[PDB]
Amino acid sequence: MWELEKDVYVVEVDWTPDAPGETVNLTCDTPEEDDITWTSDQRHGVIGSGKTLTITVKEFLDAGQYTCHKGGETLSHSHLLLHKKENGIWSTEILKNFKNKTFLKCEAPNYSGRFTCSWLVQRNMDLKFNIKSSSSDSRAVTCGMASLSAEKVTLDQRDYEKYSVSCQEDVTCPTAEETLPIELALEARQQNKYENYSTSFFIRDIIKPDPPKNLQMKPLKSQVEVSWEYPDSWSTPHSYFSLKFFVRIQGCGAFLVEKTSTEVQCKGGNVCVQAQDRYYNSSCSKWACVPCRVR
Amino acid sequence: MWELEKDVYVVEVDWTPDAPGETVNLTCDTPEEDDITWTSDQRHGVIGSGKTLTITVKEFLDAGQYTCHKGGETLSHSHLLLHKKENGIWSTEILKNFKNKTFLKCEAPNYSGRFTCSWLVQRNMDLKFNIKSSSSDSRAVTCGMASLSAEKVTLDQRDYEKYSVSCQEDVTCPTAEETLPIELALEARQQNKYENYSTSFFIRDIIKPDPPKNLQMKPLKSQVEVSWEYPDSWSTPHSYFSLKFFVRIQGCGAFLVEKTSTEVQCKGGNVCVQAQDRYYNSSCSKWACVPCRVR
Ligand SMILES: *[C@@H]1O[C@H](CO)[C@@H](O[C@@H]2O[C@H](CO)[C@@H](O[C@@H]3O[C@H](CO[C@H]4O[C@H](CO)[C@@H](O)[C@H](O[C@H]5O[C@H](CO)[C@@H](O)[C@H](O)[C@@H]5O)[C@@H]4O)[C@@H](O)[C@H](O[C@H]4O[C@H](CO)[C@@H](O)[C@H](O)[C@@H]4O)[C@@H]3O)[C@H](O)[C@H]2NC(C)=O)[C@H](O)[C@H]1NC(C)=O
Ligand SMILES: *[C@@H]1O[C@H](CO)[C@@H](O[C@@H]2O[C@H](CO)[C@@H](O[C@@H]3O[C@H](CO[C@H]4O[C@H](CO)[C@@H](O)[C@H](O[C@H]5O[C@H](CO)[C@@H](O)[C@H](O)[C@@H]5O)[C@@H]4O)[C@@H](O)[C@H](O[C@H]4O[C@H](CO)[C@@H](O)[C@H](O)[C@@H]4O)[C@@H]3O)[C@H](O)[C@H]2NC(C)=O)[C@H](O)[C@H]1NC(C)=O
Ligand SMILES: [Cl-]
Ligand SMILES: [Cl-]
Repeated sequence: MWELEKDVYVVEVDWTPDAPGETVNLTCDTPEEDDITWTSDQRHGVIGSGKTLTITVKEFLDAGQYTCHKGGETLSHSHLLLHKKENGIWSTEILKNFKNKTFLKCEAPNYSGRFTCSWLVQRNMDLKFNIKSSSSDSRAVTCGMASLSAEKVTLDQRDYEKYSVSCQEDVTCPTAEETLPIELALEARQQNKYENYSTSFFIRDIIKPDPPKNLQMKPLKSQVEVSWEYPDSWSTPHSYFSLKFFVRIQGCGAFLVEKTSTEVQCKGGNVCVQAQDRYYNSSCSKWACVPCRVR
Repeated sequence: MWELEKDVYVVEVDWTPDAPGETVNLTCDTPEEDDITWTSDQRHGVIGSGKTLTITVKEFLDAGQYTCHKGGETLSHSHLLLHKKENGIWSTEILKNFKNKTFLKCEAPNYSGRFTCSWLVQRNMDLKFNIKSSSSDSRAVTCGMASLSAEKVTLDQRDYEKYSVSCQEDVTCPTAEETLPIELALEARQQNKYENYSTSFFIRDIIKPDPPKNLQMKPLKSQVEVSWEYPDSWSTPHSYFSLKFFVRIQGCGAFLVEKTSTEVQCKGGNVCVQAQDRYYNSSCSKWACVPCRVR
């Protein structure tokens, strides 16, 4: 057993059918040594005595908050969390991996050093999350607090609630090549179940620019000119942070164009265009569409 | 002759004792072709006629503003500047080089990409300055407007007025090694004299941190502890952007200490400390001093 925060301990337990639980000792933060009794918020009545309580922890009813008591007064408390281990493998039950069997998916709309990471939960109940830089050589990152998103991700015939966190690399270098990845670790808590997850990535690999903006269209000799602009969130200056665009007619039959304008032949329909980093093949934006109509 | 801005041209002239001036043609921005006369703000009365004025420019009285005139109305103007060339060498007369025979000295208190460049003038009269990135591969820089500083630099038995400009690298990388220098060009104008100057530097080489702050002192078994803190302007985090300090008793007999505190034996006097980048030998701060007295 090890301490996670003050008066909160993680007990690693093996859930193979009949495996012996862990014997843990809880000592009461008190000077007294006589008439000390213990209680648990998972059980009813005195379940132990003495200043040091020894118990066998194997199932979740053994976890929770253990409280001290002497002469009718409560003296101290301690909280136990279980980190499950089955078939020799840490449990991955709080989060549901994405389609590619990964648990944390992160995204950046530019090279600012800002990015958002997301994960899916199997049950949105009594959750506590904490994400931070795994190592601090390392690219230090500052992360906000996780938030529940209105967007439910559908997998199988599943609708999962999604949590996302936005972070910022403390000191950034948008231009130079990244030679060390950003390393993060997520701690997940559900009631008294403890899990943790990790990921490592380069910003250049998780790039996903916003869609082109102000997609206008003008008529010419039919032939039609479609033009757009770089999204406002994209890194500046555009001369260095240059993008490419795919234009089609209705990760990432649409043809490539490098300028912010291109000729085409629509005459009735919606014309859509996406963007991508010009010199690196990261992810492409969502489609920006506008009706194809002129006078 | 070449155009600097609209209706302002630079004429390169040789000032070797008796060298032939340059023949320049000034054409009047008018449809008319008859009864066109010319005047100069350096001379009195009509000094030319015709829609195209041909003149020999060798001295500064030949420069200035030439004005068109027809039937009593002024039609157009053109302004001439001279870029002096003597003994086969461009003139360096508006600015006075620093002690090391350079003209532009720049300084940065951190790796933010912000820095200030300064130069000295021989005569603070009718001056116009403009500084910009020489090439725009290149580290683009945005510069404010030059300003006269109260600090007069004394050289020889000289007291020179100093001009300084503050600029910012548009996109910075404080951590990675600089492999290309920042290249700037200063244009200097004094009345109708034109000159320009250039410099190239790495930020790491022009680093000059601010002095240590809150230099406190406490007594111990005599022996005295002096402690300080990193300046607020220094790059963060200090764990990466680490400094060293020299401590002495009263570019950069004072001994080195790496922590922000050190023991010493003063008992009466001022104790001074300076700072320097820990892993690179740039310039050292100005001394931060405080009286050495305790109770
Ligand atoms: C993701 O999840 C994994 C799995 O849960 C995490 O791995 C665990 O991390 C913790 C914290 O880093 C590790 O804890 C440490 O364990 C060492 C070694 O302990 C041993 O030797 C001691 C010798 O005296 C002995 O007393 C210890 O006994 C206790 O534990 C055993 C079971 O391990 C139990 O049977 C006994 O009854 C005791 O209860 C033990 O045998 C320990 O030395 C560490 O503690 C010192 O240092 C820390 C940090 O300075 C300090 O806080 C302590 O107070 C103490 O001073 C610490 O407890 C644990 O071993 C990891 N588990 C595994 C399997 O490796 C992982 O960290 C998570 N990652 C992220 C990013 O969240
Ligand atoms: C620092 O200071 C130095 C010295 O002053 C600067 O160097 C000068 O920079 C300017 C601007 O870049 C240079 O000007 C250019 O000159 C070329 C070549 O001109 C020649 O060939 C022409 C062929 O038709 C000919 O007509 C020209 O004739 C004129 O000039 C000669 C004297 O040179 C004169 O005798 C004639 O009577 C004419 O008046 C000339 O022989 C020219 O082609 C350039 O112009 C075109 O392109 C520019 C930019 O697109 C455009 O603005 C023009 O309208 C034109 O379309 C331009 O005029 C000059 O040559 C440099 N001097 C030297 C010695 O190299 C330097 O730039 C400064 N640096 C900084 C950072 O400030
Ligand atoms: Cl990822
Ligand atoms: Cl310099």
